[PDB]
Formats: sequence, C-alpha cells, structure tokens
Amino acid sequence: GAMGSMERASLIQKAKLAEQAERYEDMAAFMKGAVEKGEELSVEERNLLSVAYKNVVGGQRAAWRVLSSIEQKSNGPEVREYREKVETELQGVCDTVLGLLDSHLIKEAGDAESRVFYLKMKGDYYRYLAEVATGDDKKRIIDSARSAYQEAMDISKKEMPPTHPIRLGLALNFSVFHYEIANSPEEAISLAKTTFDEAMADLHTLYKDSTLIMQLLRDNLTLWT
Amino acid sequence: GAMGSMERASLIQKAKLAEQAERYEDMAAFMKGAVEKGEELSVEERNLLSVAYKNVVGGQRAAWRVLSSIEQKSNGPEVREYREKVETELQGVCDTVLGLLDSHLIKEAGDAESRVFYLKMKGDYYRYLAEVATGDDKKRIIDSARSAYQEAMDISKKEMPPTHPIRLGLALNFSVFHYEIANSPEEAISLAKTTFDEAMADLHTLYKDSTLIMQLLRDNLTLWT
Amino acid sequence: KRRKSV
Amino acid sequence: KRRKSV
Ligand SMILES: C=C1[C@@H](O)[C@H](O[C@H]2O[C@H](COC)[C@]34O[C@H](O[C@@H]3[C@@H]2O)[C@](C)([C@@H]2CO2)O4)C2=C(C(C)C)CC[C@]2(C)C[C@H]2[C@H]1CC[C@]2(O)COC
Ligand SMILES: C=C1[C@@H](O)[C@H](O[C@H]2O[C@H](COC)[C@]34O[C@H](O[C@@H]3[C@@H]2O)[C@](C)([C@@H]2CO2)O4)C2=C(C(C)C)CC[C@]2(C)C[C@H]2[C@H]1CC[C@]2(O)COC
Ligand SMILES: [Mg+2]
Ligand SMILES: [Mg+2]
Repeated sequence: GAMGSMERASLIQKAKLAEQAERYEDMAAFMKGAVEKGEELSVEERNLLSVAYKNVVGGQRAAWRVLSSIEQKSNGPEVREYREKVETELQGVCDTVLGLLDSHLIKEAGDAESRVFYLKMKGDYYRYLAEVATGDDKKRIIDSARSAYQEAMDISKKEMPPTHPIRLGLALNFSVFHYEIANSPEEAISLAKTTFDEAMADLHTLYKDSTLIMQLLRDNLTLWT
Repeated sequence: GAMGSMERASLIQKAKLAEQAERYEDMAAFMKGAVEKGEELSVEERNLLSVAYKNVVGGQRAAWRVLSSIEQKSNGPEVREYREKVETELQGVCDTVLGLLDSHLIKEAGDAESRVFYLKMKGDYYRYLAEVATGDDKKRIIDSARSAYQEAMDISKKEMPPTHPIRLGLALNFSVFHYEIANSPEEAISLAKTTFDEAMADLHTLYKDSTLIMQLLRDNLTLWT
Repeated sequence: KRRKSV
Repeated sequence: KRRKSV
C-alpha cells in the first residue's frame, strides 16, 4: 500500500496508461508499487520506471533552477523559502528512487544490462542531489554519484558492446557529471569523445536509441568545445 | 493552514514565483491560502487565482480525455479504474474552486468586474464537472453551469462595455457550454457571432486581451461553421 | 482540432 | 543552451 492491494500486472498496465496521459507522478507511484512486489523488472518495466521518475524529477529540477535563478538575482525570505520547499520535495523523490535501487533492484540484478541500468540510475539520482547540495554532505553526495557511475562503467566495458544504448547513455551522463558537478571539463570532453568514436566503429552490428544518444554526445561536444 | 500561518502578501508573492516556475498546483494552493485570509482579491490577485486552477484542472481534463478515449476504444477493469481515479481527483479540484467561490468570493463581490469574474469561474467549474458527469446529478450540474453563466451575462450586459475582456471571455465559454454541453450549436453560434460583432463596433474605445479573445471567438466560429 | 475556451 | 543527459 498505497499500491500493495493491486496486482503487479495491473500496476504495469496503469503505469503505461499514466504515461499516455502524461501523469508522470501517477506513473512513478505505479512503477514503485510494481518494484515493491519483490520480483525483478523486465527490460520494458525498468524502462517505464526510469522514464516515470526521470520526468517527475525533471519537472522539479526545472522549477528549482527558475527559483534559484530568481533568488541569486534578488541577492524578503519568500524566494528562499519556496526554493527550499521545491528542493526538499526534489530530495524526497531522489531518496525514494535511491531507496528503491538499494532495497530491491541492484541487489537482485544479475545480468549486465540490468546491473548497469540500475547503477546508472543510482549515479543520476545522486547527481540530482549534488545539483542542489551546499552542505557538509555535498562531498559525500558527489562521490556516491561518481562511485555508482564508475561501477556501471566498469561492468558495461567488460560486458556490453560500445554501441549499447545503456552504455552510451551512461557515458553521456557520466560525462555531464564530470563537466558540471566534478568541475572536470577535460575528463567530460575525453569521455564523450572516446564514447562517440568507439560507438561509430561498431555501428556495423545494429539503432534508433543508440543514434539518438550519439547525437546527444555530439551536441554536448559541440556545446563544450 | 496548511497556509494559515503565512502572511497574505507572502502567499501572493509565492503564487507569482510558482507561476514563473510552472508549479501550478503550488500556485493554486498559495492563492487558495490568500482567499482564505478573508479579504477581497484585487484584479491581479483574481487573475492569479483563475490561472492557477485553470492550469491544474486543464492538466486533469487533458488526462481524463486520453483515458476516456482509451476506455471507449477498449469497449480488464484497469482503464476504467484509472479514469475513475483521475475523474475523482478532477471533481475534488472543481469542488475546491466552487467552495472558494461560494464561501468567500461571490458573496463579497460588489463591483461589476469582480462579480462577473467569479460567476464566470462558477460556470466554468460546473462545466468541467458536466464534462465528466453521467449520473442523476448530471442535469443539475448542467443547470448550475447555465445559471451562473446567465447571471454573469446579465450583469456584464448591464455594467460592462462589449469589448471588456471579461465579457468577451464569458461569452466565449458560455458559447462552448451551449455547443458541447447543452447540445445547442445554434445558440453557441449566435452568441459567439453577436459577441464578436458588438465587440468590433466598440474597439474605438481601447486591447491585447480583448483582441486575443475575439480571435478565440473567430476560431470557434470557423471551427463550427 | 479543439474549440477554444479562456 | 542546455547540455544533454538521458
Ligand atoms: C535504456 C535506454 C534506451 O533503450 C531507452 O529506450 C527504450 O525505452 C524508451 C521508452 O520506454 C518506456 C523507448 O520506448 C520506445 O523504444 C525506446 C527504447 O527501446 C520509444 C517510445 C521509441 C524510441 O522512441 O522510447 C530510453 C530512451 C531512448 C529513447 C534513448 C530514453 C528513456 C530510456 C528509457 C532511457 C535509457 C536509455 C539509455 C539509458 C537510459 O537513459 C536509462 O538509464 C537508467
Ligand atoms: C480576465 C481576462 C483577462 O484580462 C486575463 O488577462 C490578464 O491576466 C493575464 C495573466 O495574469 C496572471 C495577463 O497578465 C498579463 O496581462 C494579462 C491580462 O491583463 C499577461 C501575462 C499578458 C497578456 O499576456 O497575461 C486573462 C487572460 C488574457 C491573456 C486573455 C487569460 C487568463 C486570464 C486571467 C483569464 C480571464 C480573461 C477573460 C476572463 C478570464 O477567462 C477569467 O475568467 C474568470
Ligand atoms: Mg521498498
Ligand atoms: Mg474557505
């Protein structure tokens, strides 16, 4: 509960409905309920999960940036108070995802694709916490992000082809982590570059997801150089 | 509470922040808190209120239409169950707005602009309830919408010029009520037509809001004829 | 496609 | 304007 009385397959079905309706908070609640059934997620089901929370957090991060912008320029208490509200809500979502990753998902993920997928998610949600962090725990949040991403990189390099969309998206986001969280534009640039080049050389074995992501890498390289 | 401890001016300020951040549910909660201070709203503050809830209900109605579409085409229980969830949430918002109109706003609204504004809102939120109604109370919901809109029309005709954006928007929505709720396309057409023509003849006394709305009237007339 | 309201 | 992530 709130989702404990609903059938696993009914949760997945409603999550797909919620997606069609752009009800991403419902989507995420339904998928969270699915994970809580204790069984491992399929490919499709992990995709649904990540898209649900990615959207929820994406709206919260977009709003946080607007309020932080307004706050810095105003530098009464109202702007800071409301930014704090959004921030705390955003943190609560990231804690929820990280809690789902730590309790069910990473533990039981035996195959390469699933493990890397969940470790990328773990990196991303610590990265989102790092975007707002200014306390003593900032440093520990950054190294949790790096640590998850690094383990995901190591597995993906041993077990997956260079053109795997999960490998490519991992590198894309890890490279963003280097650039704007860890203040290492050079490492961000080398990682994007090398990922894009190894991927070009393996296209001969595929595709839409992968070319989409390779374009995202090309975009960042163009932005950063 | 939840907003009872916050200053009236801090609520209005945060509502404007929430708008900038596209946090329309926060926006609506803040404005609801403002109304609950017991003082009458200014022009700007009524605008903020209507925009907050108009957006919240607009997302819920858009989602309801996607689920209703899917449901009719599928004609298990999941589609109907989830449509029901969204529906009940949508009804709860419409009841909240109608409750605010009935408790504070219409009662104390002495001037023409404020009274018509609140009566239009009352018509709209009964109209949104009528879009989803299929019970015994359907008929009573439709005549609550008509009754509010009619009183708003009568005042606006006595007290406001034909080009007043509130008069124009009232007629635009009342005309939509005729067309798709009351099954009276002819009345919807005559009301849009006459409103547009009286308005053209008074432009000589203004403007962006009004020409915007006149365009919306032209759009519906083009759609319906 | 969809009629306007405001 | 804004770098891509996925
Ligand atoms: C797993 C993949 C990709 O394989 C995956 O794509 C599958 O899933 C999405 C959405 O499914 C709910 C997909 O479904 C259809 O086919 C597509 C894909 O196979 C489609 C509608 C079609 C294409 O329009 O979009 C995804 C996207 C790709 C578009 C790049 C963006 C969302 C995501 C799930 C995210 C994840 C990426 C890299 C790591 C990821 O970022 C996860 O990190 C944890
Ligand atoms: C009261 C008016 C209009 O005067 C009013 O416009 C004032 O308020 C909006 C939004 O304010 C929060 C406005 O602010 C700026 O000037 C604009 C206007 O003066 C601007 C950003 C500018 C223009 O970009 O948009 C409005 C809109 C007009 C755009 C047509 C759409 C939202 C609304 C509030 C709704 C209401 C309409 C008719 C009845 C209404 O539908 C309410 O029924 C109860
Ligand atoms: Mg759990
Ligand atoms: Mg009240």
